[PDB]
Amino acid sequence: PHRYRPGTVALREIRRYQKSTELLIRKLPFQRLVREIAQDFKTDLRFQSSAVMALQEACEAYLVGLFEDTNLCAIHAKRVTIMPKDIQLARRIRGERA
Amino acid sequence: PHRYRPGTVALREIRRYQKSTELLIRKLPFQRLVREIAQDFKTDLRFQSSAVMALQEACEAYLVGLFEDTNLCAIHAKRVTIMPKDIQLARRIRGERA
Amino acid sequence: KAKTRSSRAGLQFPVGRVHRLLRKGNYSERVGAGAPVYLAAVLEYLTAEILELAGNAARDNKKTRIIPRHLQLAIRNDEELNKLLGRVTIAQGGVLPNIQAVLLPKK
Amino acid sequence: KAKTRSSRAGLQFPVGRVHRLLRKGNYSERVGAGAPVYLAAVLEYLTAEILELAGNAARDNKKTRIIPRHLQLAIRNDEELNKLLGRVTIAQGGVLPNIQAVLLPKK
Amino acid sequence: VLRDNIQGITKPAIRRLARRGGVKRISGLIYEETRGVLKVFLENVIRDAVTYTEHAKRKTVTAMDVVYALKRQGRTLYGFGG
Amino acid sequence: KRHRKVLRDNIQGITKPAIRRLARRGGVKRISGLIYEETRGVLKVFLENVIRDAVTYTEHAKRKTVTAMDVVYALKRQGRTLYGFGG
Amino acid sequence: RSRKESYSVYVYKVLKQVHPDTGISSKAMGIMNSFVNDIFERIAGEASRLAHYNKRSTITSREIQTAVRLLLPGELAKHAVSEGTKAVTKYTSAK
Amino acid sequence: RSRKESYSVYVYKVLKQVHPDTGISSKAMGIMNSFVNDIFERIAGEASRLAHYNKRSTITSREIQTAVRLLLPGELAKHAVSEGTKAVTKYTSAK
Amino acid sequence: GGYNLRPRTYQPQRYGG
DNA sequence: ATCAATATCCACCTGCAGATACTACCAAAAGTGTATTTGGAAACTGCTCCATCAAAAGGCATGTTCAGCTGATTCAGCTGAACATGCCTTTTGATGGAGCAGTTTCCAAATACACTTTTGGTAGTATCTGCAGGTGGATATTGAT
DNA sequence: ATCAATATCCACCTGCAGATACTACCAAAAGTGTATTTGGAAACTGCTCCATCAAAAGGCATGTTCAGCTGAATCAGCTGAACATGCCTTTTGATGGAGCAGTTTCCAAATACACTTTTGGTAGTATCTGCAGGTGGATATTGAT
Ligand SMILES: [Mg+2]
Repeated sequence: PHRYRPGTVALREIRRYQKSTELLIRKLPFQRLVREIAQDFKTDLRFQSSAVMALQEACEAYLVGLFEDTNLCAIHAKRVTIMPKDIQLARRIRGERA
Repeated sequence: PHRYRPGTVALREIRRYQKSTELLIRKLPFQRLVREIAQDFKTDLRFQSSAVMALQEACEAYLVGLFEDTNLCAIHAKRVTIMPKDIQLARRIRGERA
Repeated sequence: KAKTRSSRAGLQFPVGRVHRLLRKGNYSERVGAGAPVYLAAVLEYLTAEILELAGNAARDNKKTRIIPRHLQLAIRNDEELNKLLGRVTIAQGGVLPNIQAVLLPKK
Repeated sequence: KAKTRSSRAGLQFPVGRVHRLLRKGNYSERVGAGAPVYLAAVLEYLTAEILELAGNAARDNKKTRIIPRHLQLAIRNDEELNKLLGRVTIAQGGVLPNIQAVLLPKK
Repeated sequence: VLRDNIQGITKPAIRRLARRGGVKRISGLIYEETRGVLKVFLENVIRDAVTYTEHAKRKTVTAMDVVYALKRQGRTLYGFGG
Repeated sequence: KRHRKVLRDNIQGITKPAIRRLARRGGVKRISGLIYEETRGVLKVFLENVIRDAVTYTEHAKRKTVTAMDVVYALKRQGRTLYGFGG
Repeated sequence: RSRKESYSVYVYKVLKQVHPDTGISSKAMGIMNSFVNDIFERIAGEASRLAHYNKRSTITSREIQTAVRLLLPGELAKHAVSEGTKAVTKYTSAK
Repeated sequence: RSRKESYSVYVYKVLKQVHPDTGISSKAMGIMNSFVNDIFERIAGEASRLAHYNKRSTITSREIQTAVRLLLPGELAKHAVSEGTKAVTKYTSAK
Repeated sequence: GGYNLRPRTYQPQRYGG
């Protein structure tokens, strides 16, 4: 009975997912979330397939960059765990609010 | 002889300067600095006095902005003293540097 | 019977001027009769929103003449004007009084 | 009797097209003879620079076909391309391997 | 077994995005926070896209609607046109 | 003629106290001794960038005088748009 | 003495409509001038592009209006769009 | 069934001069299209602004140059300007 | 190929490496 | 150390998705020949920017002193990482029609011109006035005790 | 919770700097009101490609066990704040010198424009093959002992 130690699989995922380029959210959940948010601006809306993917590409890129700046704010406070306050500080200095 | 404790004049100064709008850099040093840098790009250059003041206004607004962001960085680290690592983290998250 | 387009439209803001600046600024080949009228109105609406709020900063600080500081307090204290002008520096405007809580003394 | 303004200028990039895109773009009333030659050169140059380094990155993955991921590795590994494209997402480009030192295990 | 479309953006998915960002350890409050930020991103972009759609008197959001939107929100995307 | 006096080390004329006041407006209460050098570097880079572009506009105009408008276009390019000097 | 033209005269008219007893320093007028020129470019720019994006060659009150919806935030958009619709409709129905 | 222009033909020709035994995916060719169009817009835009600032009706080789100087970082700018004067040299020397 | 490419290309210095 | 569980790495294989190549058709670039527009070259302003200097507040440099902040150390408790299963959600692949876009048609709208009229800028002049900068004196804040 | 040092507040009281407001005034611009051009909304229709909807497939929700991370408490060293003291350098406000922006007038190049001739680049299509899987077996890494 053999069990990997906290944060060893983490590094692996890091190396894995920094090597790949596949989108990392499942398409349908996201397609649903787009049409929802979009319903609120104009009803009965249709979406080119390339429209939705352009959005997922942009959205995932954004979040991955935010996690990078978030991670630097965590590491700056002498932690290794990202917390809301790291996400919040990254958005504040980036000028996304406050 | 009666001392103010460390911090009390710092907060007095925060209140005073946050209330006012006068430039905080001496005019002439700043004008020299401008002349040096411009000279180093192109000799025989001259400046409308308003150009220098536009630069001074832009420089001070920038540096004051950077100190807000920098201070957020110190506090995120549970300090109240800004250090160079704070300015650098701020400029990285502003995307002024890699 | 010379009427300005300004006057035709019910605007202080100069519709002629705005028509011309859209001409000379090579934004498009041709410029609809509506465009300059709608732009001059928007420009005028926004300059009115700022002057209203700056006028109030002016009176609050016991003053009669709006100075840049009054424009800064107006813009920075309005969530919407502050976003429209978040990458704009107001010469001689200063900043909003704001000290981070943890920096104040005592327990 | 005809000879493309490109073949004259020494360029794979369409001086002709660039010239038309400059007209149908409302950049200016008129367009100097050289401006499209220049502009076309610059776009060719910058294409070569990326396609060069993308080539080099494709070659390191034991690959003959350049993919998005190759363009991304070339651009973010180059201080000047990476600045020029500072606010640009390459779809299907992923990121540069980078693990902050302090996240590395102790032994 | 019905749930919100946002919760569709699952803890494991959000964990993978973080990992691509080089994150080793993640607080449980991150997942709700991330969903918040994502919703605002999509809100801001889809709103501009749709505005382009309405302008062109169309009932279908095109890839160009999104690319033009991303541009003006300062997130220029490459490889979907423009 | 007279030729200009040599300009060197003029950065050092952004004194410790001028930087303390800027930080104070920034809401800063305490300041590491290393901050003043770091700040002078950040300011030199900022000025260089803006003056480089302002001077580019001067040269392309075929003038020998840097105008307030050259600086204002330089600041607009740089995403540091400035109100109160024209444009 | 080559006539350098501004938006001052109009900014003042509007000052006098909202705060009849209030003045404006020339610096503060300097700033309002920069502000008008700035929002002018931003709207004309978005309009230019919007037209281009739709293989049109005319900037109409229809392009300005979408420009305004893109550039201004919620409430300033709402009101801005009113005043402009009003001004247009009027100008049209005043001929 | 209408003509959808791109730069692909020209990207591919430069690819071959630079890496004659190297291909390029649809999705990568997309990204080089985006790229050219983007720098086209940035350079043409700054050139437009320059001409406007100096009250000029014309974007010449000079405006493109100055724009390139403002927009490209350090080395990229120098090499871009050389490649750019060269092509304008070759073309002024063609009967 | 027949292009005046850059002789040397430097990497950007990342904050935190 | 040893010992094994699991991850990782390289060589070879091979079906087809996704390239490269090929062709005819035509939109759009080039060629020629007048049709306009411009952007220096020369030649003068006045504006304003450099310079240099004298006198004096005003802020800068430096040294001393110790309050209290940073950061190293230790430690307990909680909070995220890991992991073993099946079920529920997504992914895949196969049809009906919304609606994009293709295109021509003609009119309401926008341009082009050259008149006439009025606005908004400025220079000049005076004419007024809000407020900056100063000065007491009454009042608040901070830190010792 | 008393007290004293010293910072701050506010109401007076000036002299302009800078605002406001005349001119008269004109020059450029905006407007007027036909003469000419054309861009875009209109309506029709075809044919993508987008929404839907039902079998194929792995990814995710789940709850448990605990490694090790976060943050709390403590403490000592020493960095940065305060401030006193001495005085250099900036601010201020003149004067004279001229460099250089900024105008305004000839144009000979330079680019637009209208029309024709040509062909480069696109869209079907029609082949070709790079490489993403997949397998097999060697070796490295990690964590238990
Ligand atoms: Mg020098």
